[PDB]
Amino acid sequence: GSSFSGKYQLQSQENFEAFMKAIGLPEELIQKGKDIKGVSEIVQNGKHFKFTITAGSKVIQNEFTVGEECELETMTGEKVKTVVQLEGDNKLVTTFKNIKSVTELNGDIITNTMTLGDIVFKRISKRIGT
Ligand SMILES: CCCCCCCCCCCCCCCC(=O)O
Ligand SMILES: CCCCCCCCCCCCCCCC(=O)O
Ligand SMILES: [Ba+2]
Ligand SMILES: [Ba+2]
Repeated sequence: GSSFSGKYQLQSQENFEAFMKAIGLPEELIQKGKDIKGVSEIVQNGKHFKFTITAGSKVIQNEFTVGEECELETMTGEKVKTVVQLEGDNKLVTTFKNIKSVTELNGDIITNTMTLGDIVFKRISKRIGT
């Protein structure tokens, strides 16, 4: 079971700077990161997921089992204990630090929406071969 598996790169994003400011990302990383089209690699095996996000020289590796407590390293470096759930084959939902994160795969397009209060941080990525 590998619905999400693959490599994807950022096409566009909305509200990057506002959101990164709100969550405590150092401004010098905010200034670098803003026009970076980061790459996400996802390995799904049934309920078990591994995902690696690359944005410049920064590389974050995460894993979780759906339905189970996991520890997710966020943008700042903060590690948060949470549960990631599937809502259908093609949608990953979690909440941490009052942020709602929804990751939806539609064919070759992944849409990631993080909302914290009124701020809706949306990222659209596209599959980039194997
Ligand atoms: C130290 C390396 C130099 C550049 C680092 C800039 C910091 C990266 C900022 C890009 C944020 C993209 C990650 C968003 C993760 C997600 O929404 O799921
Ligand atoms: C810094 C990442 C925070 C954790 C995000 C919740 C984990 C569940 C979803 C994992 C998919 C990661 C999103 C990859 C798509 C993207 O880079 O925009
Ligand atoms: Ba599918
Ligand atoms: Ba939670």
